[PDB]
Amino acid sequence: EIVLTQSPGTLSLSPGERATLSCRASQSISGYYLTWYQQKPGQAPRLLIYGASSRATGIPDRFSGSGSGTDFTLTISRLEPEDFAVYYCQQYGISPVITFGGGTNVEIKGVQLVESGGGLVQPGGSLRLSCAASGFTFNIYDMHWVRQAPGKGLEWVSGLTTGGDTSYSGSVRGRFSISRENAKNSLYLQMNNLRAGDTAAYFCVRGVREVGATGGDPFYYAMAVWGQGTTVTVSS
Amino acid sequence: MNTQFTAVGKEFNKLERRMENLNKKVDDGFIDIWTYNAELLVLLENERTLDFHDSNVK
Amino acid sequence: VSSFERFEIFPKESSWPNHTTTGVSASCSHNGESSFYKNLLWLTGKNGLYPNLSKSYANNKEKEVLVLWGVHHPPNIGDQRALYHTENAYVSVVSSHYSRKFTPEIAKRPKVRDREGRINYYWTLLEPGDTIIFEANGNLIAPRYAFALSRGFGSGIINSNA
Amino acid sequence: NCSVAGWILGNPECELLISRESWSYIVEKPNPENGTCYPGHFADYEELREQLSS
Ligand SMILES: *[C@@H]1O[C@H](CO)[C@@H](O[C@@H]2O[C@H](CO)[C@@H](O[C@@H]3O[C@H](CO)[C@@H](O)[C@H](O)[C@@H]3O)[C@H](O)[C@H]2NC(C)=O)[C@H](O)[C@H]1NC(C)=O
Ligand SMILES: *[C@@H]1O[C@H](CO)[C@@H](O[C@@H]2O[C@H](CO)[C@@H](O[C@@H]3O[C@H](CO)[C@@H](O)[C@H](O)[C@@H]3O)[C@H](O)[C@H]2NC(C)=O)[C@H](O)[C@H]1NC(C)=O
Ligand SMILES: *[C@@H]1O[C@H](CO)[C@@H](O[C@@H]2O[C@H](CO)[C@@H](O)[C@H](O)[C@H]2NC(C)=O)[C@H](O)[C@H]1NC(C)=O
Ligand SMILES: *[C@@H]1O[C@H](CO)[C@@H](O)[C@H](O)[C@H]1NC(C)=O
Ligand SMILES: *[C@@H]1O[C@H](CO)[C@@H](O)[C@H](O)[C@H]1NC(C)=O
Repeated sequence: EIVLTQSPGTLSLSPGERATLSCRASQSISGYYLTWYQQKPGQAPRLLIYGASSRATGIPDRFSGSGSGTDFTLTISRLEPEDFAVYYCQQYGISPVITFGGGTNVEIKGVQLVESGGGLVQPGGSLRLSCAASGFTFNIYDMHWVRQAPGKGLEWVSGLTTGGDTSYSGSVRGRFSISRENAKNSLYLQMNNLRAGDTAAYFCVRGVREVGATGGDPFYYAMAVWGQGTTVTVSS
Repeated sequence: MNTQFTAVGKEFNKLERRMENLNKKVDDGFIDIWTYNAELLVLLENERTLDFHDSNVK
Repeated sequence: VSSFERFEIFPKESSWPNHTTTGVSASCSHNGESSFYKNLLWLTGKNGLYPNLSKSYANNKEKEVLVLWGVHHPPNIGDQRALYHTENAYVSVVSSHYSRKFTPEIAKRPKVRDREGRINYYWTLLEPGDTIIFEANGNLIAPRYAFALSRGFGSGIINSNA
Repeated sequence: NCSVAGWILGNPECELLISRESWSYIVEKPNPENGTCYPGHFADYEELREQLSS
């Protein structure tokens, strides 16, 4: 899937101000295809906007976007110091590959998952992570493992639909391997042949309602919810 | 007899009860008729066999 | 059966580019991993982009044909608007002899195998020479594979635990 | 040559024959030539034939 380009990766602005942010790609890419996040450093990400117009749950009205085709855009009606944060641009490839913008810092001038096993290995080594679920049906949703270097653009390591169509990146594939358990309400990621590119903080992510189930859950083609992530490192 | 390459059974929902009680009546009718005729035939034929033997010795 | 087999009337590949095909559900599973019936397909839009359809087929094989399809009844509307983007349902499955239309709404129902939703299943025979058409504004289950056959005579059915 | 469709409806190549007020039995061939000149489904062909048995 396509390379994106955010605009700008950081900005510095005053209270009582709008903020226009443009995430645009190589190709023209159809518009209920992106979603938009924030994150405070130390906090996990939070969901804001989807499909270039429409708005998530538990919300004000101020963040609002537009654009189509090659150039998608999220704009902001008012700026506040509680928004001091990095905002992201995450899109579902038709090649079933999430792709990521490189984060956009707003500087303001004057239910759950749980991860398991983050830490150190030797480079060229081998280690596993797990995640585990709480208070939902891990049956339904298409899951994603994700990475992030500190104060860097994200990268999408892997994800899998609940019927087995895997998707990795061509670089990361083969060195990682996943496996899912719905009767367990838990997930696994066995990993080998690990170098400094893997020195980063990872996240387990619940995505997409596949087609059909009972619930008061609708779906988007956004994420459902994140986890808190954990650090992983090679060293010697 | 001629025994066809036969398939007996059927089944129905509960909005077909005309056809259910029919097909029951149908089949039970046939079953009873073969039953009755054949049973009488065994009785009669065995009697006529006894009389055939009795005749031959006489 | 005198002859019976399975073929690919409409390959999943290249039949439906303009509708996302790959969605499945989780009660329909395989070794505790989700799935959906082999012979059929879901269709939904291309990122919330439903165009409406008219497609067709008639026999070239010269044997008789057996065809299956489905009619979607969500348990809630947010699916209906999200997937197909019309509250209106209108499908028209058409042949020479048989033809029928379908215009459902949402009917809430109780949980059954952790499902309130429903898809009512519908089928027909199709002979050599004759055409089938499907027309729709969504809420469909389509054929991936269809059943080629000849007739058979005289064999049948058993229920048995033996 | 006619079908029952061509008979009942008034197909001009089928002789209407209104004088035929009642009769003994119906005569067809198996493969009736003249079905409907403008085609169309004809539901309950069975039922109409059975009612017009006699
Ligand atoms: C094929 O048939 C088998 C046997 O009927 C199905 O498996 C059984 O499905 C029932 C559905 O009620 C399962 O009970 C349920 O279990 C879940 C927890 O997994 C719970 O949430 C429900 O309340 C209910 O208790 C039952 O455990 C399950 N048994 C086994 C051995 O699998 C199976 O689902 C059918 N598969 C298909 C594809 O039709
Ligand atoms: C009553 O039945 C007769 C016999 O079936 C019908 O006549 C035949 O109709 C066929 C229809 O396919 C004719 O073949 C066609 O001929 C035209 C050229 O005229 C051509 O364009 C088609 O591609 C096809 O080849 C056939 O020639 C014709 N034969 C005769 C002797 O008329 C007739 O139409 C029926 N009439 C009614 C009122 O139902
Ligand atoms: C019934 O169908 C036959 C078709 O076999 C018709 O036969 C035709 O008869 C005319 C003379 O009346 C000839 O010119 C044609 O060449 C014949 N065609 C064939 C194929 O034999 C017959 O006329 C029809 N009869 C009625 C009453 O419709
Ligand atoms: C999809 O829509 C486009 C409209 O530009 C058309 O060119 C294409 O053939 C369509 N494909 C299918 C499978 O309907
Ligand atoms: C889809 O249905 C609407 C309903 O009127 C119609 O206007 C439109 O032309 C239809 N499109 C196709 C491709 O059939």
